[PDB]
Amino acid sequence: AGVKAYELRTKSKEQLASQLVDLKKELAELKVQKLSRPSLPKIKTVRKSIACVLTVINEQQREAVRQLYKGKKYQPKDLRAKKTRALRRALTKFEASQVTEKQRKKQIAFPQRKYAIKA
Amino acid sequence: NKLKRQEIFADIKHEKNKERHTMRRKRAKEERENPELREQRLKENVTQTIENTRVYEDDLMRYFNSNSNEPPKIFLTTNVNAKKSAYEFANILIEILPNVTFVKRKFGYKLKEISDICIKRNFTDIVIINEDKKKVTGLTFIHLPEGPTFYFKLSSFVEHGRPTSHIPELILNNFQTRLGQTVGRLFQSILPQNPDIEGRQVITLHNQRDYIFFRRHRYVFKDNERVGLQELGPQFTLKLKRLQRGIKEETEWEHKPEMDKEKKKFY
Amino acid sequence: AKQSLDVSSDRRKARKAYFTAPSSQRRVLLSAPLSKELRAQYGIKALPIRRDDEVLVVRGSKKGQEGKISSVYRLKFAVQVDKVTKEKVNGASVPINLHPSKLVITKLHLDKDRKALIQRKGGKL
Amino acid sequence: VKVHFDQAGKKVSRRNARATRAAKIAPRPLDLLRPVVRAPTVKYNRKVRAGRGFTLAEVKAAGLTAAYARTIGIAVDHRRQNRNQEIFDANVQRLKEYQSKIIVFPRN
Amino acid sequence: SVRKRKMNRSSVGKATRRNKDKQRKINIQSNPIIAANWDYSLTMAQNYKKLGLRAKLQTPAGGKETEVVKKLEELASRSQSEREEEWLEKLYKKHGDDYKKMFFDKKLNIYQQSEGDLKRRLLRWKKRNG
RNA sequence: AAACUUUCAACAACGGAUCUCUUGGUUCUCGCAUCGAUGAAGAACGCAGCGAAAUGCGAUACGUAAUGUGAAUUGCAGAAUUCCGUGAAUCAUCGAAUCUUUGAACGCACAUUGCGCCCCUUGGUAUUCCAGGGGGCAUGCCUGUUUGAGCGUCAUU
RNA sequence: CGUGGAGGUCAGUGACGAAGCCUAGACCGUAAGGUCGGGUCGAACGGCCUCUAGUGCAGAUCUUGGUGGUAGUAGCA
RNA sequence: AUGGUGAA
RNA sequence: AUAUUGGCGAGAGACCGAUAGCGAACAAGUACAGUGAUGGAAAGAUGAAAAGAACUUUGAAAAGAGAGUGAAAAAGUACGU
RNA sequence: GUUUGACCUCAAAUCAGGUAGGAGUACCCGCUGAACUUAAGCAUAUCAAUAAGCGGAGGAAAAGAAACCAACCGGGAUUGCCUUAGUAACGGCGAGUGAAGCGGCAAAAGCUCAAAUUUGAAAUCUGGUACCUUCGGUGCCCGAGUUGUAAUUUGGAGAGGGCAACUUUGGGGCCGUUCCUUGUCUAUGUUCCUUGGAACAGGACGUCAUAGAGGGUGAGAAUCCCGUGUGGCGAGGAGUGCG
Repeated sequence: AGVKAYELRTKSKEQLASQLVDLKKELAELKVQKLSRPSLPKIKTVRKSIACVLTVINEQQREAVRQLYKGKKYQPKDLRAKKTRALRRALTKFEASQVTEKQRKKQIAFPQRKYAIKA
Repeated sequence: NKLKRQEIFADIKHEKNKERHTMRRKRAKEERENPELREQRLKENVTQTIENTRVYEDDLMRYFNSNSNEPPKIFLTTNVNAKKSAYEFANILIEILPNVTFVKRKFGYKLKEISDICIKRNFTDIVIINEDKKKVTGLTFIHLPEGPTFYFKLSSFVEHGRPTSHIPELILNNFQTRLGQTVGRLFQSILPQNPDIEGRQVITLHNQRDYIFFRRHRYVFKDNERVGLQELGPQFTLKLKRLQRGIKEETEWEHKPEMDKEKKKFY
Repeated sequence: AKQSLDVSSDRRKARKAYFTAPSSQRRVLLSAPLSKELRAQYGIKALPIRRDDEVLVVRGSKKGQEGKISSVYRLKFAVQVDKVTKEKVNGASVPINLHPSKLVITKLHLDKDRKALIQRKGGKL
Repeated sequence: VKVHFDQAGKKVSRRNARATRAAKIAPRPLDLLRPVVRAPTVKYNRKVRAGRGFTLAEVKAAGLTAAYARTIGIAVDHRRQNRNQEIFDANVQRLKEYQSKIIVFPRN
Repeated sequence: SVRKRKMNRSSVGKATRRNKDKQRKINIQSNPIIAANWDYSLTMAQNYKKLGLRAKLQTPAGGKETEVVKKLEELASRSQSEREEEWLEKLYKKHGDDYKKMFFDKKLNIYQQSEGDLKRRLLRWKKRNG
């Protein structure tokens, strides 16, 4: 009983919009019929079915936005990695590993050698 | 959460009694008009007691047990080094049993050596009372030839009747079980087969469980379908054990606490 | 003896871990041994228990009685074997809460992942 | 009122720290080759102790260069001076012996 | 505590980390010859004495060659640019081996390098070529 | 003598001591660094077939998707599941989602669930207007960008 | 002499009833207390050689909890 | 005394 | 290398064992009191399994009486001793 | 040219990209700062370079490569511990206050600017934009920047050249190891008897042990279940440590 996620992934924009209208109306029907019944099971399955359809729909918008912002500098804030605040500040891998030109020459000329001490 | 639990179930118990009996007051009112409706309740709804839910020859009569042919002589002895209460108990058996001789038992004469004497002196039964401490505890009836032998346990003795010299009438209750009617057989044999009707003395042997109660009473007949009876003689409770089959060599039943686990059966 | 520093021999930590275990961990904690016939066939000592498999009760008042598991009550750490039932005073039937360590499996319920579980543990179906 | 309950704990801490430094700096001897130095003040001048770093002079007399000395694990100090002759001799002998012992691996 | 009380109470769970065994048994990482010859049952200092190599170069506070030969085994085992080579061809064919004329030359030797610079580069050129 | 008062004993009451337990506390040690304008900590309003706190969650509301496990959940009622599989579960994991009203609180405001503005807009011919859907409009400061202003300075056959 | 816990020991005791609780019950110790019988109970506990301490109560207009006499009294406007 | 809350 | 009564996650104790131990082992910073800043408790244990006493009967209800489950109700949601 | 054009300055915008506030606060860094109390009343000594308040940080912070300590056959960044030591020293010499160098150890690591010209070529960087193998690279355009951005130098010196028939040499993937997270497999009685409701107890008879830690199971279970012990098979990540 209820919808399946993988089945809804193949569907179009209009088909999922149509499915959403069907499920929203069907749920509104059962809330009217709720007073007639002491027990009603389908009200739970439909609520979760609306939730599942909405998740697939919202996924399709977000993947479409990511496709139109394909590898360009400064894409929107709602698509960037959350991580934390401090890690969104603080120098990147490249920026931290960025060394002055003199130290790069001193690294080449005299690197930290590997040795053992006995025989 | 005791403080939550305490209020919730006290109220639920309070709620249930109201509902239980309001149902019953309506039951009472419908029963006033129609007597027939009450009748059907009693059929379906059963009290379901333990008794209701219990989990389910002529040559013998003479050969193992004493019949109405002789006076049976009963060799009443006591366990070695017994005190006042045992002889006090022997004085209660001196009245009730037919032809008792009390034998002061003086150390030795193991058991078979006793049997040799009571063959020569020609007794029928041996009865021995024992004491662990100051209270009486066990009673052992043996039949002298062949040896069907019954052991018993006493847990009750309390002492306003004061009886006559007239010989009491027997009565037994609930011996459906074959092991029950072999004990019923013992008390049919060991007690007198005289009943003199006048003197009005009755000895019972009621057995509704595995516990047997014996009492004495005085019965007065009024012609209005009823009889009165006063308490007389010793209060008593017995428990069957062993059925040693030989003089003391063999067993047939021997109580274990492996029973009581069933809550039923009743032998 | 404890050698690892990761594992704890504390009573307080261990009892809490058991009583506040999730349903998935309680599946493994409710394991039953197999009978000597199945141990000879499958080459495995013990498995977690499920519904549609048969069982024989070894220890308790219901000693030697057998049947088929109705429902694994994981919350109460219990199984409820059908036809191993205590009759109430009102004529109704209430199942006895048995524990799967006391049980012994006689006839398994082989599914696909169950077959894979046997094959993982060194089995030969 | 502080109590050092962690005397046993921090020794195990320090030992495991040396164990990690051994694991990461695999063939090398954890610490740098320190000099031999005469202690200051009339009270302690008889004592000869481990100094901080060598000198450019002691390093130059040994047969290696200052920048290269640090890469082979010789602690080099630049503010220390070579006033004493016996200390200078002892340190030069210490380095030359050390240079005979070392086996500096190729960069290929 | 205030915050810890919630974390024990919640159905979120705790970020359980078992990382106490790894703090002792540390794997060696920087040398393969050592990676084969290192008894983890032994300590640091005991492993060094077993190998031969010194664990400490100072006199230690307190109290107390199968592998080293294999290290000596691994101890047993630049061109010039196209323009530079072609430029040196121009100099050699013009003068020969007159380095004084070669450095006083203006047209071919533009960057006014010394005799020692030009001859060194010609020696390297004469190795790869004639 | 009974009753009455007192003393003792027995059996009931009252009370929760003692004993035993313990998903709690306290202290010591070890390891790690991890909140917030991408809107936190906190407050409020709600959400389950049937719920007080707690716990979870936000009109996708004691959850949705994903991954693993492999067949429950269970206080009660009631649905389910093809159970040789895209799959039961108040399961575990958790990276994708939604994320009400607020709160550093951020359109203007005071304590107004008021007072608005612009962009995008599906519908009611919508050329008038009417309604719906959705995202923005706080302050300071930096790097820019841009339309300017300035007898502020100079050039000008 | 006694109490909570620790090391050691008694291959100690213990669902055939540990600990506790009573008892017009018995014995020992000058005593602190120890031991035993009977009754009630339901799961751990004790002697011995040592260790350790939040260790022994009649009082503090003691703290907490419980229960009396006052009293079916003053009282309910 | 420090810091805060209230106030005919 | 050093500090650390917070946080995150462990491992422990010759520690305390429900008037102790954190104020809080439980609908605890809750109930509640204070205009407010703030102050702030009490309260753990049925059994192995609810098998939580069906059913008859006494009463409008409140509780009883028969009867039963359980090893024990001499364990009853007023629940171990 | 009574136009126009350079700059400098002040503006602007619901433009583009950012960022700061608040919570927590044991530790740390600053700022501010009482009183009860001690010597006899209290101005210092004394509570106290405290508590409260204020501001600011981090996994530590702070400190730190000498304008240092010393008086020696000199030491040699800083931090901490032991000791120096209750010493020197100060204190109506009294309540008392209270170091430091040396020595032993823990841990060890050093360097970057400003300074005289790249002047035979601003060699530098931001941003926008187009692609690419995207914690970034490249082309192109724009701006900053000569009121100085790069390379070279920091006293240990250093630079300019010349001589050595001097010596050395980058960077990117791939599969492993390693580190983090996570999954999975790995021994042996439910053998008899007694007692009890129940066996996990007593007794008899055996096995396993690199597993007789612990917890569960109807009472004290190595051998019933989960684990524990020794190993093995993986999955997903990190990564410059090296193979």
